[PDB]
Amino acid sequence: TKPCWYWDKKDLAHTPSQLEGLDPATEARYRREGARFIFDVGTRLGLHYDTLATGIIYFHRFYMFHSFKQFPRYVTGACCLFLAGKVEETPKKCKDIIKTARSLLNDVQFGQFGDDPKEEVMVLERILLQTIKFDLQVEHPYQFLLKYAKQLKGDKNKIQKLVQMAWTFVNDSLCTTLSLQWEPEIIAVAVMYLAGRLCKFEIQEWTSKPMYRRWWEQFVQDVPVDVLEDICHQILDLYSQGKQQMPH
Amino acid sequence: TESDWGKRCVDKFDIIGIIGEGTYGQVYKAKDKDTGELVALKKVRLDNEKEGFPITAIREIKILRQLIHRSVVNMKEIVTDKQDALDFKKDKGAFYLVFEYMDHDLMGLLESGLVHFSEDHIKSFMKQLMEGLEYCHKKNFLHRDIKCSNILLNNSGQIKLADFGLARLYNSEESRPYTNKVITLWYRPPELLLGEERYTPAIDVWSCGCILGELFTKKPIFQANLELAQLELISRLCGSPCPAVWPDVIRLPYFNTMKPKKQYRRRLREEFSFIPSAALDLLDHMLTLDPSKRCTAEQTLQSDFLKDVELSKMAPPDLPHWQD
Amino acid sequence: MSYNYVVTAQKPTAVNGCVTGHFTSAEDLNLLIAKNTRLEIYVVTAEGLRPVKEVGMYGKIAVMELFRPKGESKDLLFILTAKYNACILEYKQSGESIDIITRAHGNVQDRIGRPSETGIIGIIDPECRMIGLRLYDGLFKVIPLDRDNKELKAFNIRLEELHVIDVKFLYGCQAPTICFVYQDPQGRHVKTYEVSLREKEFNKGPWKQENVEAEASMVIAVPEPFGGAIIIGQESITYHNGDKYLAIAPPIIKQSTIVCHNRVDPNGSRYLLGDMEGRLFMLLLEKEEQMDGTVTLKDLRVELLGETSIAECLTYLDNGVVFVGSRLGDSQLVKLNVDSNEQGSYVVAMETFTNLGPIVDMCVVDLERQGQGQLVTCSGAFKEGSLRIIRNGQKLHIRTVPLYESPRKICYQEVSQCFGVLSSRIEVQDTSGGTTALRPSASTQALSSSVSSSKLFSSSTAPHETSFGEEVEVHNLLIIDQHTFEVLHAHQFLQNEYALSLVSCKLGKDPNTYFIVGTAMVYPEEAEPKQGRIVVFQYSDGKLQTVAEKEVKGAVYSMVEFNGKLLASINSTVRLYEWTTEKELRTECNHYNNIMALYLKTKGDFILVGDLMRSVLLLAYKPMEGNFEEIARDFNPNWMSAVEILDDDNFLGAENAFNLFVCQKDSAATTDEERQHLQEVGLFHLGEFVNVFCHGSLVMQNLGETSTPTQGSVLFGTVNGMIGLVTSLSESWYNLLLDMQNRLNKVIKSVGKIEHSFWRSFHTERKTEPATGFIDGDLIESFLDISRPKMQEVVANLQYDDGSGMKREATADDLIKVVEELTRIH
Ligand SMILES: Cn1cc(-n2cnc3c(NCc4nc5ccccc5[nH]4)nc(N4CCOCC4)nc32)cn1
Repeated sequence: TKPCWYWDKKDLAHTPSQLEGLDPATEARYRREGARFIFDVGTRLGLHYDTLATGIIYFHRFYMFHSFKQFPRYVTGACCLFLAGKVEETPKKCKDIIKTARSLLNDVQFGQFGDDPKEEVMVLERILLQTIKFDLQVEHPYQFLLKYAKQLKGDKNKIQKLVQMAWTFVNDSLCTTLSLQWEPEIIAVAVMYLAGRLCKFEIQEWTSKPMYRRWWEQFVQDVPVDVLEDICHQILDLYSQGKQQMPH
Repeated sequence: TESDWGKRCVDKFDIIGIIGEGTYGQVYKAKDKDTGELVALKKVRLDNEKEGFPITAIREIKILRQLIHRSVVNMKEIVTDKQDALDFKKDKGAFYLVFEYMDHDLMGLLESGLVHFSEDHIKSFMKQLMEGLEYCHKKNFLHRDIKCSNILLNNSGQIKLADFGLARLYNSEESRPYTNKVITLWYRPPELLLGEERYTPAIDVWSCGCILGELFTKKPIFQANLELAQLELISRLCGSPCPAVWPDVIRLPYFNTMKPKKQYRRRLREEFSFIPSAALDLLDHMLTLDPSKRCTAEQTLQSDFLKDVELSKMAPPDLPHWQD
Repeated sequence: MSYNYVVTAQKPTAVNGCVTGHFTSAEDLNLLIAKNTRLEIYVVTAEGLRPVKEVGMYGKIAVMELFRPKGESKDLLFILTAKYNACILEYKQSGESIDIITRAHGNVQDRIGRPSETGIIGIIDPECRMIGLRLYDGLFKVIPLDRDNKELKAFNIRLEELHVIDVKFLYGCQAPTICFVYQDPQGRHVKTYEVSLREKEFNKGPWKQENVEAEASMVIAVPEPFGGAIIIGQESITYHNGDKYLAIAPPIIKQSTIVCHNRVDPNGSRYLLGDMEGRLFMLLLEKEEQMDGTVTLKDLRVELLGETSIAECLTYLDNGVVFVGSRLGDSQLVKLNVDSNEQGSYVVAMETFTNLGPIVDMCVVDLERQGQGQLVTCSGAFKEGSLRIIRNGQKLHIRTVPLYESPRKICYQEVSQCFGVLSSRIEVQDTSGGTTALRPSASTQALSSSVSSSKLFSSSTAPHETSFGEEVEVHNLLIIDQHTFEVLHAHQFLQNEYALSLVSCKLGKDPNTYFIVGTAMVYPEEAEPKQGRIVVFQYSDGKLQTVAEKEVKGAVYSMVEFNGKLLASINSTVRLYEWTTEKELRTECNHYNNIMALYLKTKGDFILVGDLMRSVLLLAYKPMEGNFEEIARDFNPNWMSAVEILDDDNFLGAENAFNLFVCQKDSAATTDEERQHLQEVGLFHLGEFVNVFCHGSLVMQNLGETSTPTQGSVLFGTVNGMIGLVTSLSESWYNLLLDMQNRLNKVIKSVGKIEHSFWRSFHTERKTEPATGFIDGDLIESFLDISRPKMQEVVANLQYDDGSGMKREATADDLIKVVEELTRIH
């Protein structure tokens, strides 16, 4: 009925982009830029966080079936954001997205949009819809971070620090292929787990089962620590690679 | 696979004819070359390209993929026109929405007048309808176009609602501005006549109540061409909008503007005395002026009229026969 | 948009009701006869009826009753139309000037109601205190007859008994009392209520409820000497009055259902009863007077008088004379004699009034090679079945061919100088295990005869049990000579085989002209038949030869010749057959998206399909491909009675709600879809039920006839015997005649003060629309009958358009000439 949108890390060695000679680092950088492009454009337009993420999720999924050498990222990102707006009922006119994209992009980058930017973007909506197999509904870690946090009871400030730090980790994971590896529910737990470690908080005490040291298992069933650690490692790598550090 | 959408071409379905006029586009009928199954297709025209793909179609393509119910039409898949090879820009082909075809339509069954509805038929029809609505309302979605044409019935007696194009999500914890007058006037609730704009799910309930009485009278209850003339007819039967029956009516934009001729009293039970007692109570609750006092879909399913109806017996109506 | 014109060539002839009383004067005895939309007023003489006045009303007459309230010298007339237009009428004569007064009027339709199964019932109190109306289930409507109620305002009383069969006001009651038979799950019961105008509700009635015959049909209010009521059923007649109860169940009435009643002796001693087989009975109330001085009902007796036409209404006039009002056959005056004739009958016919009866089918044929065209109609039912040959000559000349069996379809085969007619006769399961016919008829009195011997369905193994006395239909193809109208040959079809379609044509390269009949195997178990046959006959040298047969999996409802091929409608499919050199039918192509393909019509390679609920669908045969293509469908849902093609773009239809509509190709080829919408541009409420649409004209054509403004000619036949003609107009002529109608309606006084615009408004129970695209020719043709002052009033400020002179004023003499040309189209 509904398509499978999750892959194994090993599988990303075989994206179309990889097989056309693009190396793993370049596709990784190309994904961050497009996701951040989608993030920055829509934030300038005042868009809800779900709308940005939905565009980003479309974007990530798109380049699992296609190559970065045949589809310029920034056109795709704009197209993903354009559709995401209508799907998440935060619509924007294509001309306004182009306007904002031009403001943020230099001249070389905006050359991807070609002579008629609107037309090159509109032509991609057809491919995008077919690529996402018309699977418009998307769930995001944000709703689970809040659904799960509501069940924690304790120091109001320590939990809010946990939520904001985890929230930031969610925003940062949109630049990675985690959206393609793990369901959003696991991501929400992983970022809670990561923030708990960094703030030296023991989350089990806030739960209804304080003696249940694996606190997350009451939110997300069947998640080994193996998975949460793999996610945390991938999140902190972005910080160690960049100049930015953990928010704390 | 069954999950792969947008790739299959319309070639596979052979177009038989045009079944009727829809909410936003005409509907057709076809048979798959591979499977004899008869289906129903709506053409989505992306040729205007003012802003790409139609947003209303995006609404129908989102909601339906989530809603699963025996009494809700299923979208099977989405197909496309022939696409030029290595010519993505040149391609102007349109998409189509595959739907399950239904043997009969309530609009044509009733308009012809051949069909005859016993109480037990009306029970089976209403029970399925309200169960579907309860499903959709439980999922926090609003249809907004309850009409005879969108109501479809198989020969077996199974019913399903159809064109979800005008449907939009409803936000309970926080109200949002909407598109004011939506439902066909004959079945539009008083709140939309007065412009509530931030309409509640009860707009669909009122419509189905208008349908319920229509089944017994074999005639639409409220027939007019002017929104005020409709309000007059509604007032003559259900009582005129007034602060006692609708405490918050004064907050409605047109309460002062749009006024009935008189402050008519409610005669619903009197005028509908012929309707059975179990059903008349349902109508009085479904056709309640105040959206806050109007019954819910679940309450209609827990009524004497519908609670004890068994969906195992679907009571098909007296669809036409040869001496007929 | 489209423009068309409707004219009534022959008025409705079937008698829908009839009453007697003192309406024109307190002194004369009147007979008021109601035909659909027409009221005829007669005065009773010692020889027959003297006509005095006839009026038209803008509505179907549903209720017609005469009453005389205290203070009036003479009877007043109440009429209610089927669209719920009520009025009280008075006859007034000033010397030679006869006019009808509208004393009170109004529309009594309730905004909310469920129309009753047994139809509108109207009754009036013996003290003329109120009019009772049964319009909707569960409600009783009362119009009180006070002097001030000139608008006929009324109220409803809630009625617990939802399914009422019949009701009457009773005689001899302290308060207005109703007696009625009703049905609930426990059977049928009789019950009484009292009506209180003061309280506006029912009070407990004078006598109790009793279980009555399951098929109790009619209620008779017995007059003051006896009081109470009589209840007529299928097997028994019963008298009820408080403690008194009688029941007579004579075997003679069980044979045929009784449908009409009238009172012979004002005191209630004698009544007349009629049944669906045409028999006329006398019901006698045998009196017994006690020494108390009171008069009681001793017994009931039923005596058979003779045979009349199957009668919708009976009314005894005076002496021995009875008027028999017939809807299925010719109406009559008959005299009842005290002494029987040598055959045992007390009934002897005096006069016969022509009723075209139900016109099931009709065709136009120029028998005498005159260029005119005469109309041969399938008219009547059962014993009254007839073929009627109609020609123009100023009255219509009508010849009657008695068949005594029901006629179904008709078609002319010139090569054989004869007609083919499909017929059905009623036989009854008899003690031999076979059946016996109630009377001889056309299919049994044929010169030569044949019976189909097909074994196609003979494998059977499907059981159909037979009980003695049940009716069965026998269908036969009759070959009838065009000059003598003698039945030359009758072909009887297989047992339980119904004939539904008939054509006469040549096919393919076959030079022979054939009769082809489409049949369906009808078994009571089947909601829809699943077996049928198409049979090809040749009429040659006095004998009908079976040439070929094709089995089908359904009912052959309609057939039509298509460019050497046979186009047939079988259940949900439309099929085209080719006629091979081996003289057999072969399927070429099919179309399947119909609920029931009931009617078909062809022009060129185009085909119009009429469905039970999908209205009209426009097909085309595509010869390059060898198949059908859907061209366009009417998306407004309708129940079709007959369709016709007007021209390559306009299509005519007839609804079961007495409505006529015209669909056209959307004529805008912007998108394929727009043309596909057959848009209803014409809407009109005829008020009659159209069964057959047929191209042709009855007007003599000498080739000298001035070319009329109207173009085309479609004649139609109806259930009530009305015959009409539909023709097309130019945009200019429509506007002129339309603008004139609006002017005529302001001038002409309607009986009952019924608005003409309302009368012609499209009316289904669910929806009502203003008429469009149609000119009521009868309203236009009434211009010639309005007085001169009124004529000049109509033409004031009237301008022509699109003519030799763009704007041209009209005079009364100019319009008189235009209408006079329009009266020559029919
Ligand atoms: C999601 N979705 C599903 C559907 N859909 C599926 N089946 C139907 C359907 N069939 C009834 C029917 N029409 C016929 C025409 C000719 C012969 C037989 C016919 N039987 N009618 C209609 N309509 C469209 C508006 O006019 C009437 C109601 N809509 C349908 C639409 N949207």
